[PDB]
Order: sequence, then structure tokens, then C-alpha cells
Amino acid sequence: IGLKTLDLLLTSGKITLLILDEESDIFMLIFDAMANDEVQKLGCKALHVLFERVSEEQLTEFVENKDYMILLSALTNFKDEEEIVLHVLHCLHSLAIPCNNVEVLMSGNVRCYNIVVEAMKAFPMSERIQEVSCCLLHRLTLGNFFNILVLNEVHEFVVKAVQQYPENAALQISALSCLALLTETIFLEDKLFWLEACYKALTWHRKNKHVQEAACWALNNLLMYQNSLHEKIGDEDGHFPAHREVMLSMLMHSSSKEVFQASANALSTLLEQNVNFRKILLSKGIHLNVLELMQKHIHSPEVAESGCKMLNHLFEGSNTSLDIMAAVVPKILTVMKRHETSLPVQLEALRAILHFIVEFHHKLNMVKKQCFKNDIHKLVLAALNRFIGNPGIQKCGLKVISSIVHFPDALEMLSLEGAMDSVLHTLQMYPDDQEIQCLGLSLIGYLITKKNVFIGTGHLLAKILVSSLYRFKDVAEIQTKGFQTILAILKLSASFSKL
Amino acid sequence: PYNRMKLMIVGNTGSGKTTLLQQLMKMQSATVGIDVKDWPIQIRDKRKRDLVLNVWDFAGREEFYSTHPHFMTQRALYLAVYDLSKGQAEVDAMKPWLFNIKARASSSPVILVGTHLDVSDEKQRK
Amino acid sequence: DHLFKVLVVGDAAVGKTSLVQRYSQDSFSKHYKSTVGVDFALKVLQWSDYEIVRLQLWDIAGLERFAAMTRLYYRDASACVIMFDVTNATTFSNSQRWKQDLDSKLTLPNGEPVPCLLLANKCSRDQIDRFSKENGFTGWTETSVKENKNINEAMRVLIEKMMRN
Ligand SMILES: Nc1nc2c(ncn2[C@@H]2O[C@H](COP(=O)(O)OP(=O)(O)O)[C@@H](O)[C@H]2O)c(=O)[nH]1
Repeated sequence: IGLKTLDLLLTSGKITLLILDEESDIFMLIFDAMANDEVQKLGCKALHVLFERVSEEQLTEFVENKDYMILLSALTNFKDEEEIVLHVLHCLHSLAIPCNNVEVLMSGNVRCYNIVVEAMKAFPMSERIQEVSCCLLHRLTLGNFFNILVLNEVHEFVVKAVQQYPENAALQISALSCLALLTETIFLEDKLFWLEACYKALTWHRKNKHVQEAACWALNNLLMYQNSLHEKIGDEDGHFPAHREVMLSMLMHSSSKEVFQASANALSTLLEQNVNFRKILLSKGIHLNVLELMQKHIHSPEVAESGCKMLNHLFEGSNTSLDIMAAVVPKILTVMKRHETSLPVQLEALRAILHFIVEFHHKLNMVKKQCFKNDIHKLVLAALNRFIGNPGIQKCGLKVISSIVHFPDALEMLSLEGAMDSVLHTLQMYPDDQEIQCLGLSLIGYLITKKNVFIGTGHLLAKILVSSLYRFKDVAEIQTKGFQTILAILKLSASFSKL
Repeated sequence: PYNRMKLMIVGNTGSGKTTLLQQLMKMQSATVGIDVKDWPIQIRDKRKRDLVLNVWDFAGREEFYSTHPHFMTQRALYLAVYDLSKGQAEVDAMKPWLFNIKARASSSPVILVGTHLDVSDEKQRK
Repeated sequence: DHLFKVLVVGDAAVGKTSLVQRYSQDSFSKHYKSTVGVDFALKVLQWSDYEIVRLQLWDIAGLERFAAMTRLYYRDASACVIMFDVTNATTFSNSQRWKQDLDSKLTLPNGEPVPCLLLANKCSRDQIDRFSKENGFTGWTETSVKENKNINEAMRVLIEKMMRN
């Protein structure tokens, strides 16, 4: 009767703080209360309600005592009792909040077996118990998740839970997040039901940001680790039309950066999987649309990186018009300029610009002049000079400069910025790579001027040219580019031959 | 306000410092070096702000005496556990500790808690 | 360079996709089917020299008429059009319902309602005149989805009216 009265009292609220500020150790009272089986259930397991505020170290002492008592009592009495099992599981959820306690709960994998058994038997067709257990599953994911057989069991349980209760947001968030992490884990039939669940999640919860983010993240991660079903998505019958749902989710919740990141990554993976989806999203008008969304979200680097990845995977293998160039290139240039320290953003923007840069002649000349006035050369040189590591950005920068040089006005600004020293340094730090050497040797003759070999001084030039040509003697292309560059240099000053 | 303080327990070996700390706060072959602990004392009355005593259980064996004065500082309270079964030589044994306490912390409370009295007689106590 | 979004509302099976495919993909008549979900289309108009405008047509599925029309459909939306089949008064009542719901669930930076166009698809103008004067809409225009007789002029007028603001 004391436990029942306490439980009904604590439903009032604003009293649990007073009860925790007492002196008779109500925590110790509840621990000492428990083999009644009716007891503990009688206690109302308001230990979870108390665990809402308990302070982490106090909560860890509570963890050792509670794990012992609750596991034994709950297993027997509650294997026969929905309320007891539910309360014990949700108290474990409240208890497992600290990051340090997960290893304690996986000391002998007792928690994993307990939740698996509860999902199997305790709640065959129960909603709240499954919601609590699935929240446990999501909360119990970390680097220590290499429990292969337990992984298979819990994956089956959570997938079954999603197909048996898809109308509530309690499951879908935790289930889909844990589902994405664990599918990334295990992938090193199922796919049809998985995407069915994901499509239902996107469709039935369009107003909830978290459900959409989790579901499209799960879709992205599954498609990332499973490339065989790229044809299983589409508007044609038998395929889930998830692309339109992803776009719609991104557009309704443009104010949230997380859903943007997840959805953009998802459809970028989808576009990389099959190229038929490209030029259909363009017909839907998403490129300038996502450009507008990155314009709205500029204070974060992750959103810009995801958008640049989307542009890179969207415009790959296609040719656009000059209007598209004038509408796209300045936005990417601004995004790269505002985010100068982030390596992924710079790399993705450079890749996109490279993939996208190359009456009609006058219009294109105007577009090139506008692009040049947008300080493209300064931005790309700063990006490839400040960041001497990550050779991929070096390849992208050399390719972009190579496309830049043959512009009408490229030479003067390129010489003023001092690109030549950057190219020479790039060649010095990357002797063994082939593409860097080829691009640099082709470029050097292109941007060489009389100032660079002024008064007969050009020793680093000769050193690098001879070293590059000698190291790669059999590669015909490298030798051809190097000898063309050398002839171009000799055309300027004959003294260079001596060097 | 900051309710935090360092508590120092010092004395010769076998005095009972570790056992006294266990009895107050709640395999003790030796206390090598210094044992550092935190004592959360929230007095039952909510008026008293919860103290967290930084307990520094010092060694008793003389091999560790050279490095002890480096960790003896002011802004702390000191205990002076002395065994009664040994007799009266414990008083002499605690003089080096009191010397270093005075040299390093001139104005700091000192409490002398004679332990192991269950065997000691009242004449020795007097 | 400017961006705008236009929401197409109406009843079901009244050629909601017909007008947007004729206006963007240049396909008229064709088989009439039901719309599973929200669909998007892109239109590019050269209204003025050195001033290019892009239009995103959202043709909302009318199957969920009884369902609560989420404000996220109309969030940040710039323009709208109401299309009703001229062969049923139930379509007219449905268009009234959509207009009332829009007036209840729309806002603008200036506070005035977004321009609306009463489009009579699949072509009784005197009967519609009373609601044209009473509802306070921007304009009224009839057209035929199969023939595409007046879609282009109506959309051009709507774009000009929007650019007037
Ligand atoms: N004579 C006596 N000694 C005790 C009793 N209980 C514990 N002790 C001893 O007291 C010691 C604690 O003294 P401590 O200051 O920690 O010595 P230290 O560890 O060498 O620095 C323990 O090692 C115990 O062996 C008791 O009842 N009587």
C-alpha cells in the first residue's frame, strides 16, 4: 500500500524533486523493498522517473545495484507481466543514458539477451514494450557493436518491429537510426522489406523532421552498402518512388540542416548508383533549388559539403547551357570562399567546378569574364596552396587551372597571383604521382612568362623538368608534355639551355 | 560559494589512518605514497551546503617521508592519528609531522585522534 | 535571376497534371490518371532581357481532400492556381473549399494574400462571374487541357501579375 500510494502521488509532479531532497534514502528504501514480484511492480519502478534526475555518478551506483536487483526480479515476475517488464526496460533506458555505463551493461551481454528475449516473447503484439526495447537498441550502439549473432538477432527483431508497427514515431526514429548504423556494420529478400519500411516511414511522417532524417539516413546507408538494387527505386511499378519523397522532405524542412544533410547524401548515393536518375532531377528543377538552400544555410560547413557533393554527383556526365553556368558557378564560388578551411567542402567544390566548367561565342565570353571577375583564380590557388596534403584536391586544382589558362584573360591575373610558384611546389612535393606530373608539365609551358625566367634565372624550372622527365622516361605523354614545355621555355630565353 | 576542502590524515605506520578513513567515510596491508579520495558530505539538513572533502591518506612507513612535504599545503585540515597500543612513543613519532605542518601551514586546524583504544588502558590515555 | 514556387490545387481526376505537363513538358490531353503523391516540375520564362525567372509548379494531389492540408505545402510558397472541372458543381464546391483553406493557411511578407487564378479546365461564364467578383481573386480564365487553347496566355498573365508585386 505504501508503494501504491507513493506511485499515485508521484504522478502529480513537482513532488519528485522534494522526495529526492529528503533524508530517509527513498532510493535505498526501494532497493530494500525487493521476492514479492507484486513488489518492484508495486514500487512502480518510479526509479526511472527518479532516474530522470539522479546525477550521473549517483546514477552509476544506482546502475550496479539496479542491474542486479531488476534483472533477477524482472525476468521472473515480468516474463509473466507486461507492466513489470515494460517498467524494468524503461528504467534500464533511463539508467543507460551515461556513455560510461554501456560497457557495464555489456559485461556479459546480459542486456542484449534480455532485450532480445523481451522482443521475442514479452511483446508479440504490444506497442509500448516494443518502443521501449527499440529505444534501448538505439541507445546501445557504439564502437563495441561487434556482437555478430546478437547483431543478427537484434536486426531481425527491429525489422520485424518496424513492419509490425509503422504508425508511431516512437519506433521509427530509433529503429531506423540503429538500423542504419547496424547495416553499415553487418553488410561486410531483406532489401525489399527494408525499403518498404523506409518508404512508409517517409510517406506517413512527412511533418516530423527526426523520422524523415532517420529514414533517409537508413536508406542512404543501406544503398551505400548494397549497390545491387539501384534499379529497385523508381517511379515505375514494383519500385518504391523514394526519390520524390526525399526531395519533398528536403524542401518542406529546409530550415533544418540535419534533414538536408541526410537527404542530400541519400540521393547523391542514389545518383551515383544509377545514372538514369540524373537529368530527371534536373527536369524537376533541383540544382538551382539546392543552390538556394545552401544560400540559406551558409553558417555550417556540413550543409555546404553535402550540397557540393550533390552537385558533383548530379552534373557528372552531362553538358549544360551558359545560363546554367551563370546561375551555378557564382554560388559554388561563394560557398568555397566563405568556407576556406574545410578540406571536404573545398574538395567537393573543386570537383564540381571541374566537372561543370567544360551569338554563342559572345555569350560564353561574357560568362567566362563574369566567372573571372568572381575571383575564381584566387580561390582555387589559395585552396590548392594552403592545403598541401590530400593529393585529390591537388589533382582537382591542377585540372581546374588547366581549364582556366585557355580563357581569354587568364594569363595576366594568373601571373599576378603567383600561380607558377604553387605549381612548382606541387610538382616538388609529388614526384612519384603520374597525373600531377603530367598536368604540371603541361601547365608550366602554358603559364610561363619572361618574368619567370628573367635575367637568365630559372634553375628550379630546369631541375624539376629534368627530374620529372628522367623519373618517368617510358611514359610517352609525360615526355611529350615536358618537351613541349621545354621548347616553349627555350622560345623565350636561349640561356635556359645552359641550365 | 565553493564547498571543497582538502583533508590530510597523517601518522606513523599501523596507526589506523586507512581504517579510520573507511569508518568515517562509509586489504589494507599498506598505504603506499598518498591515497587521494573525495568525500561527499552533504549534511542531512539542507541548510548546510554539501562539502566535498579532498581526502589525502598519507603513508606511515618512513620510506615515503621524503616526498610527503611537497604535497603538504595550506588551505587544508589535518588529522594526527596516533596509536595507543604502542604506548607513548607515538607522541614522539608524530613530532616530524607537526614540524612540517607548522612549517608549511602555520594556521591550519590540527586534530589528534588517538585510535585503537579498545585495548589501551586509561593510565596510558591519561 | 529569380525563383518562384506555384502550388496547383483542385479536385481529383480533373487533369491536375495535364496543365503542368502541357505548360512544362509540352504534352496535352493524354490518358487521365490519379496522382499518387506530390510532384514537381520546372518552368523557365524569359520575361525580360537579362532577367530570367524560374518557376516550380507543385501539383498537389487532391485525393486527400478531407485530410488536413499541412501548412508545410504552403510554407514559403509564392503563388497559387485553382483548377476546377467545368462539368460538375461538386468541382466548384471543392475549389471553394481549397480557396477557403488557403485563405486560412497562407501568409505573405506584405500580409496580402498571394495572387489566385480561377482556371476552368476542360472547356457558362455568367455563373462563374458572381464568384469571380465575390471571391476577390486576381483573375479568371477558361481553358481546355486537351486543346491547350488558353493555358499559355493565362500563365503569362499570372506571372505578370505576380511580378507587379
Ligand atoms: N592494532 C590494530 N591495528 C589495526 C586494527 N585494524 C587495522 N589495523 C591496522 O592499521 C593499519 C592502517 O594504518 P595506516 O596508516 O594505513 O598504515 P600504512 O598503510 O602503513 O600507512 C592497517 O594496515 C591495519 O593492518 C586493529 O583493530 N588493531
